Amino acid sequence: MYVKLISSDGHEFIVKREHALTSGTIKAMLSGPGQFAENETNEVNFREIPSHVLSKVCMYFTYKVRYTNSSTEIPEFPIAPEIALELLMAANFLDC
Amino acid sequence: WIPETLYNTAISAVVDNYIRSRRDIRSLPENIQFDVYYKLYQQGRLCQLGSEFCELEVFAKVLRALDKRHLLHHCFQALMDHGVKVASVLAYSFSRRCSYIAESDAAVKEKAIQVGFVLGGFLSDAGWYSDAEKVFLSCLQLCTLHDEMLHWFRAVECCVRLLHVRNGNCKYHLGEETFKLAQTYMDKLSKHGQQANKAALYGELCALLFAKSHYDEAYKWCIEAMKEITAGLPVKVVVDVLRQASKACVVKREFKKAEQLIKHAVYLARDHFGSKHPKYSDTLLDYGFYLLNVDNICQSVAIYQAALDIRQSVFGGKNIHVATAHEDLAYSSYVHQYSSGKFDNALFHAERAIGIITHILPEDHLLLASSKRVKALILEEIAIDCHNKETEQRLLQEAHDLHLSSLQLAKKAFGEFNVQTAKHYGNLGRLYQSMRKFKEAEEMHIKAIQIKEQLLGQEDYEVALSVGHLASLYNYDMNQYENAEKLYLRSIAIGKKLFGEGYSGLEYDYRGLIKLYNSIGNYEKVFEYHNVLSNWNRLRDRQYSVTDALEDVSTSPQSTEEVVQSFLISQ
Amino acid sequence: AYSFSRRCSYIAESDAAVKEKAIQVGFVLGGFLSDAGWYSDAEKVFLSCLQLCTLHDEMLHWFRAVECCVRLLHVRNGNCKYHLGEETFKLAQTYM
Amino acid sequence: TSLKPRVVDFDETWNKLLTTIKAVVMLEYVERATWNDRFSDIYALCVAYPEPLGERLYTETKIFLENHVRHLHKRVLESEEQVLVMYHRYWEEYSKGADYMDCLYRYLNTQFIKKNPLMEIGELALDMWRKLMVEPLQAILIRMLLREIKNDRGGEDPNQKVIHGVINSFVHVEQYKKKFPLKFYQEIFESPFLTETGEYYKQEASNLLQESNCSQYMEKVLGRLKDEEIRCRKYLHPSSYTKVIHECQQRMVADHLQFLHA
Amino acid sequence: LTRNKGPAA
Amino acid sequence: DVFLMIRRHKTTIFTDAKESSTVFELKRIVEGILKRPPDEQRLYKDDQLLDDGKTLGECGFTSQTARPQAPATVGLAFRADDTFEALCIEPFSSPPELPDVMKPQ
Repeated sequence: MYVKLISSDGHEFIVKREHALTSGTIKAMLSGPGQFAENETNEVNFREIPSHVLSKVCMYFTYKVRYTNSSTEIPEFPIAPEIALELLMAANFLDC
Repeated sequence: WIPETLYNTAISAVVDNYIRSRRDIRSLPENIQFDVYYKLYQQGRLCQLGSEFCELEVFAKVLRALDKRHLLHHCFQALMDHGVKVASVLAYSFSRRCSYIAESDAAVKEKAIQVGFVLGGFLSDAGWYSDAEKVFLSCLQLCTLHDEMLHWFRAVECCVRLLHVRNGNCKYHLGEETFKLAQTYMDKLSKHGQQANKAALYGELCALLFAKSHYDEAYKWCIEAMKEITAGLPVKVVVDVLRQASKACVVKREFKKAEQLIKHAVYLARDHFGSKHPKYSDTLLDYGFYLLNVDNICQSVAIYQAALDIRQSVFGGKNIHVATAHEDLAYSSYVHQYSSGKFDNALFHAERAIGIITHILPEDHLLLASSKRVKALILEEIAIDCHNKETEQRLLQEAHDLHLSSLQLAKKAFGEFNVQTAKHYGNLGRLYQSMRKFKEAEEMHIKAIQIKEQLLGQEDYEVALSVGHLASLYNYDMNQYENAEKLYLRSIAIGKKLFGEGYSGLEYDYRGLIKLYNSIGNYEKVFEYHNVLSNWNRLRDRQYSVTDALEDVSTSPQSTEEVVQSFLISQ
Repeated sequence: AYSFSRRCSYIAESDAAVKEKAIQVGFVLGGFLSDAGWYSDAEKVFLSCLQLCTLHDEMLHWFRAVECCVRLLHVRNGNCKYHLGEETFKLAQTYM
Repeated sequence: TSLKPRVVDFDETWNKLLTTIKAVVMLEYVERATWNDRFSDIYALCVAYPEPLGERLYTETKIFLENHVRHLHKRVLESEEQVLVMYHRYWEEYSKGADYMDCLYRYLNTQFIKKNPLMEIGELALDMWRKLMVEPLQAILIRMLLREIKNDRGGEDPNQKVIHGVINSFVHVEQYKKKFPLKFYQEIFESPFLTETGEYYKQEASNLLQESNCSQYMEKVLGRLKDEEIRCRKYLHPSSYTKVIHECQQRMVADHLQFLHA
Repeated sequence: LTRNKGPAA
Repeated sequence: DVFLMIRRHKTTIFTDAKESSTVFELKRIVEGILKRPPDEQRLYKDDQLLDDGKTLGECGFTSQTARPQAPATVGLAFRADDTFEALCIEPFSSPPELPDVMKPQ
């Protein structure tokens, strides 16, 4: 129920599996030979995405999962001006 | 509410610091750059978007997004309404890079042509034919230098498009030499042991000769185009050839043969392109043309309005394609509501077309003349249906100015002995009949009848309309009954031969004939024509039960090979 | 208005000095947009200034909040939003 | 590095990709780290500078799939009289490989194939199986498939999964044919099968009346129809539940309609 | 309605 | 409902918990993830240790500063031979510092 989203710098963002399957690309990575990791958590390697971008991606995962189908007003995801360019390419690549 | 996508959130956050990332957006993947620029358009930042779409470095990476191309056709339109001359700037930039690249190897020049082909195709799709012609001229200049087979193939592929952009801009005199040059390259390519599919070129020549009112030559070249349709042709080319051949068959009085052609063209357009595509809109527009010329006007408005709604949603506002849809729907609503007098909607569409065309096209353009003539026709019937004589003398004077402008444009371009100037003379005759200038109306109608009989046989739709106009002038106003009798009889003969007994103008012809025989003393003929008119009205009421024209095509009616072969074996 | 409303949220959690600088910028911009007549586009700026004014309990932040509610009452009278104006006045009376 | 459009050489990247693509289509063990790196390789190819190598990668994947399915076609024709079992064994592996390669080519599907006559890589592999394995085996495979289901009607007990796996392989190919998913299946196998099961219940129907009387005729009708119902649950597609159970009535009950009136 | 309609666009 | 990031060196745990939940429940979560008993873990918030009996809201984790879109960092250490190392939360990679457009040349 937990997946270890290893970044390019070696950071290991252990996020819940339901959270990470928000993105289509991580769902595809965890389908097929990528789900053969028997050691509890499925380690997903992200040799292109840096730690400061993958951290914000994981925060988006736990934000969208929590704020899904909620009748209350939903705040926008806070994306820093200096990180928006790098997060944009990671949002396309991850299909999240 | 559902959370906003991280893609859309990051797009919103990369637009906001736009100056801090203006040079970095151009290094994004080609499907993110267009999304960022579409967010610039959506946010209203048209001024920041114009400075980016005016660069061929940036616009080339935008033209390669084909799913979200209908979005771009809106954005690129908004800038051209914003005042940013994006089309002319892009054409000038492409011409400059072609001038700088002409002294280089053929491998790099071919890539500049392929960038040129997509850009020119976009500018001709968007309706900027005056600016797409510069791009295609640059591509032709690039292809002219090297004489290998690939360069000749690219040159004929750019001359089948240069002919299209010189037809939407009404430059048929240049279109003839463009087709001559394309034929020269085709002959040279055939002399080198290779054959090029000459379907698109012949279809464009059919469109040129039909627009030039050469319906015999247009029919011959559309037959020659349909002979060249194969299975490997692109759907765009097959649709264009089917559409132009349908128009040629309609204007050559082949309504039974044009029906299958245009229905299959509409089916192909709705199948491949979809229900909200500009090519589907073009097919709908010419389907409405076919339906309007087969006395099916009651649903023709339902087809132009469908065609206009597709064009007005994809091409935004002040576009020539929206203007063409307006001036076509204005004429259909003029005809569909001719017996009702509710030309407020028809006039609204007619003045909207001129409002678009005068903004984007010069005052000396043929495509403005057709819009002016439709509004002039609508102003005629509004003037004769109002009550104030000041309005009756102002609207008719405006119609006179519009018809004189249209006549001088058509005479400058087409000439004096053509069909468009002949029907302009017929419209002048109608207007002068409305203006109580009966002698000059008779002269104009005689000129129109002479020109149309010289060219369009003797039992054609257009000469029937002109004969009916002259005969109504003689009968109702000039009181030359013995002259109007033969013209009513000829009009009835033509209307019954072509459209059967359901023709809409048969009502006006029968009413004029009834008054004609009533004012001369043939009263038993007057009674028999009353019962003939009653039978006609009953038949038209029976014929009113026709389903909508967008359901006649159904799903998968035929295929391309069957329809083409049927047309070919049907002479 | 959208740029200011998005940019204020990223520093609403920052120190009080940058919050006061953003409040001054928002006052200037909202005053300009109210003078020009873009009341619907000045309501966003004044609302964002209000969220900047309602995170710290202090005298000057109460002053800024009541000024925000006075100016936000003006952009809701000019936009003919009278069913929000009474609520804004009640909130202003609460802060006063 | 970074997720930026960078100039890449398609040759070595495609070779590295092709190693794992072969390792996953025919279901070998490929390392999870390597599998996750192949997604980065796909992305780098799809957004490569200055031109996106999406069309080149798509054409090379199509060429590889054509070559692989042709290799499997020759290898399944080589095993004479074992065509059906070998075809099913390779079809299971190829279906799993096509699904996993659809997972691997998710960026090509979403950003190139849908953007630009083109089929998704997962549904291109099934199309190559249809028109390069099933279509060449349109005769040999259907002969063994129809002659063997008739054999077990007499009392034979063949392998269950090979018969159902091959029959279901006609529908599994047509996942992407959302317009008519059952069009191919009802023509490749069912319309030959309905005729074959009609013959088996017409040739034997006369033999059934030859040695049986009227009183026991009614009871033995339900005995044979139950067996066809069991085979319908077992061998046939779920969408063919009603067609075969209704065709046998027109070939056996209607054949002896006057006899059943009594 | 003494006349017919107009020829073409 | 409070959202945290347990930041044992390079690892980062994006778990969710309630304010009424105790610190020992959070240690049980880390046990369920890192397979380490709660006695082996020592949680640190802003270089301040968290008592086991204290609730999450007691230690300063409210639903206003640890929202899902910006969770609150919670340090953690593992016992090494009957000892406890200090918190070693390694920083994330520094983003490319976009220059100010109004900085003079």
